[PDB]
Order: sequence, then structure tokens, then C-alpha cells
Amino acid sequence: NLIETRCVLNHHSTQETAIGNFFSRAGLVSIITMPTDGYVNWDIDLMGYAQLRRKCELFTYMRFDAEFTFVVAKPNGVLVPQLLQYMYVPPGAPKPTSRDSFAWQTATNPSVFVKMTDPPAQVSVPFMSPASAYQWFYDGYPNMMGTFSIRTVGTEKSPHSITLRVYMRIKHVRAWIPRPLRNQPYLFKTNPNYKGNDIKCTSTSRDKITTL
Amino acid sequence: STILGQLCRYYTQWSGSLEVTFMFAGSFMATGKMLIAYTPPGGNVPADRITAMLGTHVIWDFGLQSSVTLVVPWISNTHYYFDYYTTGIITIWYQTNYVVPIGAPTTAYIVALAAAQDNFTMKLCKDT
Amino acid sequence: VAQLTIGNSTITTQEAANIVIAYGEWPEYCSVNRFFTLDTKSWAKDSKGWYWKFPDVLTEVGVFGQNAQFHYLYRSGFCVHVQCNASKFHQGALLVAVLPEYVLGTIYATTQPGQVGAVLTHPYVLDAGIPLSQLTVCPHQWINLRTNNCATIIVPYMNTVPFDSALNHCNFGLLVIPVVPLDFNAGATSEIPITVTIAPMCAEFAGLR
Amino acid sequence: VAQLTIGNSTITTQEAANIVIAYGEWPEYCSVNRFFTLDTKSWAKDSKGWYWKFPDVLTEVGVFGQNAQFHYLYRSGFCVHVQCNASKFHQGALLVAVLPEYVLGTIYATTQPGQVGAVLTHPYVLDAGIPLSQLTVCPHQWINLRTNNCATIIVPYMNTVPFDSALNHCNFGLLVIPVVPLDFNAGATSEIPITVTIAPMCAEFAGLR
Repeated sequence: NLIETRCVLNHHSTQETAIGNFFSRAGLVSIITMPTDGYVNWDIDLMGYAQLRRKCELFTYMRFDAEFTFVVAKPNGVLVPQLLQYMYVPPGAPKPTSRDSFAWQTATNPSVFVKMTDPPAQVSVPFMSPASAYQWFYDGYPNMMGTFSIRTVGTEKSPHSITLRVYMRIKHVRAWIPRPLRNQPYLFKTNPNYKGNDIKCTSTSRDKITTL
Repeated sequence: STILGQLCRYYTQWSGSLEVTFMFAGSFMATGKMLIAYTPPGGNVPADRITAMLGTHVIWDFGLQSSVTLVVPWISNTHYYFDYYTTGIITIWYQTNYVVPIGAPTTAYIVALAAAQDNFTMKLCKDT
Repeated sequence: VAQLTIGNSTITTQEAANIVIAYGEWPEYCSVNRFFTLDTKSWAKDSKGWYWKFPDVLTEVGVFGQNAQFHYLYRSGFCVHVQCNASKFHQGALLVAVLPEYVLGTIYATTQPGQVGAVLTHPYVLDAGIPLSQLTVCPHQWINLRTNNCATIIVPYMNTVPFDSALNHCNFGLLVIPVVPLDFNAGATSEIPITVTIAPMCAEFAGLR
Repeated sequence: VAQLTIGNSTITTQEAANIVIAYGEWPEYCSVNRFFTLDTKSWAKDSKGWYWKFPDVLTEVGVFGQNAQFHYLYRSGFCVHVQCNASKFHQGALLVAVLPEYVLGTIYATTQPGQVGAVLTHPYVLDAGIPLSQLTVCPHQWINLRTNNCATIIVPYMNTVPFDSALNHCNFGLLVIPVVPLDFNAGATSEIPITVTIAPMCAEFAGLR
């Protein structure tokens, strides 16, 4: 594994480590299945996956926009001529409780009407906090960005299984106050609880301090 | 025991400010901290160090300075038996413990010195 | 050796131009300013560490304690001063660092310890799952008993809002951790004291009593 | 650290601008000027104090001793230098003061002790009925073994007549009293030395041999 050869001598550009380029690409955040109630609610979370939770918790305050993409198909590849609706419920607005609730025709919840044989839908969500930045760490006692509600358009149930995956890009990023990186396994999505019975050392070990 | 407290026995009334000087006489290798608190007249003596800190106080660490000076802002007497007497209370609190290495003595001593200020006067000469 | 005096509070601290300003910013605006000297902690051979939460440490102390309990909004910087009193025959090293929004973790009285402060149970993970080895990315200062016995950090106001309540939200935490443990020979003073001195800088209150 | 030289006598004393002039007056006029170094006294744990009478201390020492025994009249100031030699592990405090017309009291060899000096039996009352607590109204200087090991007082001529006999009248007395007693641990040097150095300033003699 260690090879002595091929030292590079020229310095690189500093633009690879800019704070925009560290979060620049779009990654999968949720996989939503709707087999044959009829509706799914997915409120927006960044800390759902262990990746990008460790990357956003390098800082204390972050401020960004978002851009969601909805790649939708059947459970195996297929695409049928089906009409779908993606309703975005803002913070402070009620969610749908069933498939034929009155919140589905609420005008202030913006919807997207696509077909499954289309290119995927794309939606930009602005900075939705009443503060000036999001914060992953709050020391006091009581970060919502909204909810996406997804259903098939109609008054009767459709004879198809829907499986969509959501991709999210992070735009116009500003970060504040760096912080040590998490070196213990996560337990819950809300609090930084760790397993205190066994503590993983940050480095792997060797036999002696002289045996390099 | 002071010369100020013996010349005040020759008069009736006096008013002015004082200054109290402390002097640590321990070994050079010892260190620590004391809290010299002063209570104004009419107030109560502090019960512990945390309430003595909220008043007028200095933090005298004797690893740096061998002497500190606390100034009483005003005292007053009008003697009549009884005296009309507005005086404060000085308290000495252990901020930290007494830190000492091997070979140096574990017990030290403080000397207290006292004098009057430039605005101290007295009147109505009286025989004692 | 100078002699600082702010208000009716006097400390004697040597003049040393090695202060650290947190992120290079001075505390500015958008009788509470004096020197508050906390209770003194004893550093022993098997001690692990201590922490204080701000501004929870001054909610029941002095006129700063009653201005927080009556007013609604609050905003201030701080000037923390941590000093040690040991001889030339003791040894050890402390790491004094601040950490904004220091949220602890279970393996409340522990989260809000007050004027006394609490002790760290697992100081290798800072009781929060983050390693002690990277704590120096925060505004920090080393107390090495070989060379210096003093540490001072100037902390400005760090929040997402310009004013905040003082009775629930704790802005930052001050961590004092013995990286190298204390050692001496038998017959010397077994417990070394550590004194914390806090002075608020540019404190504002906007809510009525 | 300087090296003073007056006459054929050389002492090595550090340059220190904390001399005290008695009542702010310098000794002036209306081969005897050199450094006379007395015998050294041992400060122990249970010592009480010492005193020397002037100019009785130099009546049998040197050319000052034979000029006093032959001439009739006499007038001089003095420059007394009291220094101590202790380590950084000893502790204690001395009070070095002069006292003009220091008359002792019975509860002569005790009144005129000579070059050696005598010891105080009751140092709380200075063996004269006056308290030690008010001795600092005289020209005094503190020797605190924590900080300094040196004390120097410049004494002018104080008398009701411009010239006086040197063999009966003693002008003043130099008192060295351990207010805080000496302490150390076992194994250190048990007795600490105290050295007195006298130098006459502006000495005059008017009576024939």
C-alpha cells in the first residue's frame, strides 16, 4: 500500500476547500415508498443520514437555500402514465391528515403537478428561519424548514406502487464558529448522546511507541 | 496599640479616612490568595466569602505582592458613656488555601499596620 | 505586577500582553461591570476537569444576578481570567478553552450548574462525543505550571439573534481540563487551587422589570 | 550589585534607592570616615532583640575610638547599615529603628554595652515602658526575609547643644527586634546572622588631647 514514487510538486487551487464547494453537490436524503393510506408526509431533515450530519456539525451556525429533486419510478425501474402531486407545507401550516383532507386544496401550500413519464421535478426552497442562521446545537430549553406531502391525484386509489427518492443540493452556504468533529457513534437524531459504556479511541493503536 | 488610637483619647470628636496596610511575613516559596473585604457602616458582617465579594474588596495574592493597602473611606465620632459612632468592619477571607513546597514552613504570619489620611481632623481637646 | 481596579473590586495581576481575543473581535454594543471572583476549585492528582456555563454562572450573584431575573432581554461580552497558584516543585498542564453552544450528553442540575460549576466524568470525549484533541480549534489558552500561572480570554457576544433571554439559553461554556495530570513529591501541598474571575463587558438589558 | 569603597574599607552592597533619612535632614557640619563592621549576631527561633548605643559602640574601635578618648568635644552623624543573610526557605521579619535618648529601665554594663551590644529582656515594652507597636513613629525600616535582606538609615546629629562629650552621653540607640519570629524546617541552618555596618558622616572634634 505505501509507494514511495510520484511526488507532486505544484500547489493546487484553494477553491476546492471553499465553503461553497464543500457542500456543492446533491445527495440523497430520503427514500419514500407508497405501496398499493395513499399519502406520505416527509418533513425536511438534514440529520437523517450519518453522512452530512457529521459534515454539518463541523460548524455551529449555517445559512443556506435548498434545491430538491424528486426522482420517481416504480419499485423496479418502470414508469407508467401517472399524475402526482408534491405539496410543500411551510413552517407553521397544518399537515394533511388523510388522503382527502381539505389541506390538499389549501392555496397557500404550493404544489407541483408532474407526470411519472416526465423529467424529475425541481424546487428551490429559500432560507426559512426566523433567526439569522440555522443552528444544530441549542443549549437552552424550548430549525424547521417544512414538510413535503406526496400523493397520487384522484378520488379513488391508483393500481400502482410508487417509490421516489429525494435529492437535495445546498446553495449559498455561509458557516460560522467551527467545532470538533464527531468521533463517537450516533444514538439519536436530536441530542448528541453517546454510549458511555465503551469509548472508541480516536486513533488506532500500535505495539510500542518506538515501532513506527 | 496604634498612635492614632491613643491621640484620639485626648479629643472628643474626629472624622476622616484611614488606611490599613497588611504585610505577609512567610517564606519566599509560598503562595496563595486572601480576600480583604470591607463592610460599610450600618451593614451586616458577611456570612461567607461569596457575599463579602459583592461589597468592597481587594484580592491580595502574596505570591506577587508582599503588602496590600485597604482604605476606609470615612469614619466619624461624636462622643458623649455613649458615642455616636459610624464604623465599618474589615474581614479577611481565605480565597485559596496556603500552597507551600517541601522544606518551607507550613505556618506564616501577617502584620497589620494602620494610619490616618490627609483629611483626618479632630477637635474639642479632652483629658483622659 | 499591576493592580487592576474596576468598580469597587480590585485584583492584583501581572501586566502580560498575551491575552487572546475570541475570533479577533472585541465586545461592543449593538454598575454590573466589575470583577466577580468565583469559588476556588482544588486541583488534585486524580481530577478530571471542570466547566462553567455562561451566563448561568452569574444569574444568582450580585446586581448582575438580579438584573437578569427582572429584565427580559440580555446581551453582553465577557472577560474570563483563570489563574493558578502553585510552587516551583509542582508540575502539570491545564487547557482553558471556551466553547459556544456547549451541549452535554447523557451516557437539569448538570446542564445548569450555577456558580460552583460541575465536573467532567469522561473528559476524553468532553462529555459531548467530541474529542479533547481538537478542542484547540476553539479560543483556548494553555496554563503550564512550568512557565505561566495565568490565562485570559476575551469573549464577544455570539448568537443568531441580537438579544436573548438570560434564564434558559446558555451562550458558551468555559472548560478547564488537566491534560497533563498534577504531580509532586510527598510533603508538598496536595491540592492546588484554581481561581476563575469574570468581568462583563458591554452589557445591555432591554426588557422591563 | 555595586561595590562601595570609603577609605581602606570595601563592602559589596546592591544599589537600592530605598534609604531612609531620619527626619529628612542630611548630616552636615556645624580619616575616621570608613566602614566599621561590627560582630555578627545570631538570630535564633527564641531570640528577643538587640540594641546598640551610639557613639558608645565605637569608643574602643579604631581611630574613632582613640579620637573620642583624647578630644573633649564631639559631633557627628551616622550611616547605619543592617543586613541579613538567609535563604528562600527561611521566614521572619525584623524591625530596625533608631531612637534618640533611649533610656532603659530597671525592672553600668547594661546601659553602655559597647561594640557587642546587649539583648532585650522584655521586647514588648522595649525595656523602657513604651510599646513596640508605636516604635514606627521613629525612623524605622522593615527587614522582611521574603522580599529584602537590607536596611539603611541616615541619622543626623540630634542634641540640644552643638557639641557634646562622647564618653558619657549616648545620643541614640539602634533597635533590631524580631516582630515575626524566625521559622524554618528541620535540616536548614538553625541560626541566621545579622550584620551591622556603621560609617560616620561629618565628624568633628573640637577639644584638645
